[PDB]
Amino acid sequence: ALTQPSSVSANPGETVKITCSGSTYNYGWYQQKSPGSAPVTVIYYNDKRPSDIPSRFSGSKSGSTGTLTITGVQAEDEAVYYCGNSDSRNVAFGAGTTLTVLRTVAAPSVFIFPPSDEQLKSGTASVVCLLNNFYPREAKVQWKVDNALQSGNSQESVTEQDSKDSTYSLSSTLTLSKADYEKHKVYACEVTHQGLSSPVTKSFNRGEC
Amino acid sequence: AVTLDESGGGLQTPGGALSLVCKASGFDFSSYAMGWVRQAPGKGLEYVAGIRNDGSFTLYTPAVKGRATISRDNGQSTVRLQLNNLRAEDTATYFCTKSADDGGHYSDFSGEIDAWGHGTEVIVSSASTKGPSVFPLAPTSGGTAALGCLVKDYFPEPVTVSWNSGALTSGVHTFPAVLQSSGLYSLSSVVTVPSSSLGTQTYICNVNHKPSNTKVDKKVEPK
Amino acid sequence: RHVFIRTELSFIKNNVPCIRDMFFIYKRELYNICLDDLKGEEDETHIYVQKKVKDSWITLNDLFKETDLTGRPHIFAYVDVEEIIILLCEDEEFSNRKKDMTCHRFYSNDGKEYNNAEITISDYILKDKLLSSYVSLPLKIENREYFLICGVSPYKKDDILCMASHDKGETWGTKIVIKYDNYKLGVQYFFLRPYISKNDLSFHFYVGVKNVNFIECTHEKDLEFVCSNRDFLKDNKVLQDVSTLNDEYIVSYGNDNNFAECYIFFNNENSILIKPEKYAGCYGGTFVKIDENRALFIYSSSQGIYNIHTIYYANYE
Ligand SMILES: [Ca+2]
Ligand SMILES: [Ca+2]
Repeated sequence: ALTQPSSVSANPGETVKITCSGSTYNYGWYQQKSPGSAPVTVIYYNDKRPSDIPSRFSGSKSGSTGTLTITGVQAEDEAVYYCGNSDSRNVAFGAGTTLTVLRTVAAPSVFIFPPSDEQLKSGTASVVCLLNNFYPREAKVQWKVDNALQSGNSQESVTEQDSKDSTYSLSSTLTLSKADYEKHKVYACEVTHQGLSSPVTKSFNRGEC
Repeated sequence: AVTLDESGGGLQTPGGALSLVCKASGFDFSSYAMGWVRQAPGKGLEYVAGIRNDGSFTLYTPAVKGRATISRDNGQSTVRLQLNNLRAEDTATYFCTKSADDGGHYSDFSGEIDAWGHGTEVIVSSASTKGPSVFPLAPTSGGTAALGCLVKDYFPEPVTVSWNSGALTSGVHTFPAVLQSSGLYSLSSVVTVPSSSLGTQTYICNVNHKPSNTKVDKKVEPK
Repeated sequence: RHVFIRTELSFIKNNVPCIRDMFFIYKRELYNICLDDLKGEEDETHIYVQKKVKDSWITLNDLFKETDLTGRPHIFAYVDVEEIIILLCEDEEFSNRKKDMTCHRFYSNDGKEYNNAEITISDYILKDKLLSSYVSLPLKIENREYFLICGVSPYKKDDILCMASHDKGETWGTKIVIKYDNYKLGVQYFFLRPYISKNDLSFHFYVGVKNVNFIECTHEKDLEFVCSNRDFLKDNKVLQDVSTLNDEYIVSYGNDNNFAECYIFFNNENSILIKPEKYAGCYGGTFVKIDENRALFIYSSSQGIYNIHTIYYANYE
C-alpha cells in the first residue's frame, strides 16, 4: 500500500512535510479542496512542478518515500493531498492527508430562514440555518423547537473553503411535517464555534413579521 | 491549454453498461498515457483503468477487472472507458487524466499526472429521475442580509444554481447537496446582499437540473 | 594432422513458452533469460532467469516483478568471471523517444540472488539508434574493461554506435565509435549484437528477407574501431550464426530460408549435418560458446522442446 498521514496541521508561514511510502518509483502529489472537485497536480515525477503552481511547493524522493514540502505555507493550502505512484506493479494513490493551515479564528455570522408559504401549501416544512464566513471549519448547529432539543431530523453541509479569504459557510436544514410545524411557535438555531464566547441562538416565532 | 472534456456519464441502470469518453486537446495526445480515476462518495481517489500512448498496454483496478475496456483513438484525440455489468459500488465522480509519460512504467499512470478533467458524475441506480422543487429563503436585520433558494427532492445529481442569470457572483454560496433518507437530494444556495438593497432590487435564482430537463427560475422576495 | 569432432544431441523441456530465449554460460553451466509475454485474460509479462538441469529448464528468478516496466524491454546481459549484470531497458518507440533512457539494473556474484536498482542514462548517446537484446561480456580497451550497449541507424556518419560502462553497468558515459565503411543507403540493419572473442570486437547483424552479415573490428585509437565484412557466403546455403572454436571460426548455415537442415562448418573445411527429423526445423539456431574447444548449437524445433547439440572440436598436432 501507499501510506501517508491522515492529517497534518500547520501555522501560516511554517514549512510543511507530508510523506508517502511504499514505492521506490515516481511520486505524484494532488491537491483537492473539495470532494468531486477535480484534483490539481501540485508536484509530479518526484520533483516536477507545473509552471502555474507557487514556488513554495517542492517535491523530493529518498529511498522508498516521497515527500511534499510547502515552504511558508499559506492559508489557501488547507486541502486534502493525495500521493500517487505504483505499488508493486499496481497503479495506486494514498488514502489522502488532509492538511489544515491555522489561519486566525473567524466567528460565524448566523442567519435563520423560515419555510416559504409555497413549501407549506405543498405539505412539508424546512427551516434553514446559515453560518457565514467562519474559521475553523468545525462548528456545532443545535436545533430547538419551543426550546425542545431536536435530533435525527436535520442535515448540514459546508461549502468549499473560500479561495480568497479561506473561510467556510455551513448550511443546516431542519425538516418537519406541515402539521408538526404549525403545532409549535419558536424555532431556534444554536451555533457553537471556536470564535464565539457562547452559543449564538438565532430564532423566530412562526407567523410573525 | 490542455483540456480534457468528459462525457457519457450520469444515471445508469444497475447491471447495464456505461461508455465514458474523454475528448482531449492542447497537447500531442499520441505521446502520453491516458487514464480514468474515480472518487466514490466520501471515499478517496481510486485509479480505474490506464492505457499506453500507443494503446498497446492496458491496466485495470481489481474492482473493474473482467467488465472493463479502455481504448483510445489517437487520430480523434479520444480515450474511452466501457464498464459492463454496473454495480452500486461504481457510483462515483470519474475523471479523465493525462500522464506525463508514455505509460512504459506503472508510476507514469498515477505518479505523473499533469492534467485532470473536471469530472463526470455516474450514478448506478434503479430510481427514477425527479425534478427539484425550488422554494425561496426570505431575508431579522443588520447591515447585510442573506437570502436564498432551497432546491429540494431531486434525483440524480447534479443541479446548477446561478443568481440573476449570472449577474450576481460574489457573496453567493451553493452548498453541497445532501442525500435525504428518501433517496432524494436537497440543496441550498444563499447570497449576501446589502440590508438596503432589499425591496429595491429583484433577486432570482436560476436552478437547472439537466437530468430531468427542469429549469426553474425563482424570485425570492422578503416581508 | 589430428582433428577431433564429437557432437551430441540432447533434449531439454520447458514449462514456460518463451517468446525469445537468451542463453548464457555462467560457471560452466547453461542459463536462459526467458521472456514470457503471452497475450491472455490471466497472462502476465515475466522475465525468468532459468538454468538447464538434466532434461529440463529450472526457473530461478523472475526479474520483471522487481521492476516498474509495463511491457517488453531491451535486455542487455553482461557476464564476467563470476558476475552477472542484467539490464532491462524501456523500449521507447522511435517517434516518442525522450532524451534519457530508464533501465532496471540487476547485479549478482553467485548466479542465485540479485541486487536491483533502477538507473537512468541521461542525454544518452543512442537516442537516434535502434537497439536489440543480447548477452555479452567485458571488452578490454585502454587497460580497462567495458560493457557495451550498441545500436544501429534506421533507413551519413556512424551507422553503428556503442555506449560503454567501465563501472559494471552503473553509468554508460563512455562512447565507442564504430567505423564501418561498407555501410549502405536504402538498406536497414537489424538485430545488431557484438561478438567478443579473445578481446577482439566483431558484430553479427541482419541486413534488409534479411541476410546475416558479420564484420571484424580492429581498435584504431582512443575508443574508435575500424570494421570490415567477413565473407562467409556458401553457395546453396544460408548464413545463420558465427562462433569461434580452437582459435578458428565455426559457422552455421540453413539449406534455404525455411531451415529444414543446418550445416556446421569448422574452419571452412569439415562439416556436420543437423537434420531436425528425430521426432520441425532448425530456424534460429544459435551458438553458445562454453570454452575454446566446447560450444553448443541450440534451436527449438517445437514449442518448449530444446535441441541442444554439444560440440567438441580440437587440433592436437
Ligand atoms: Ca517512458
Ligand atoms: Ca516515467
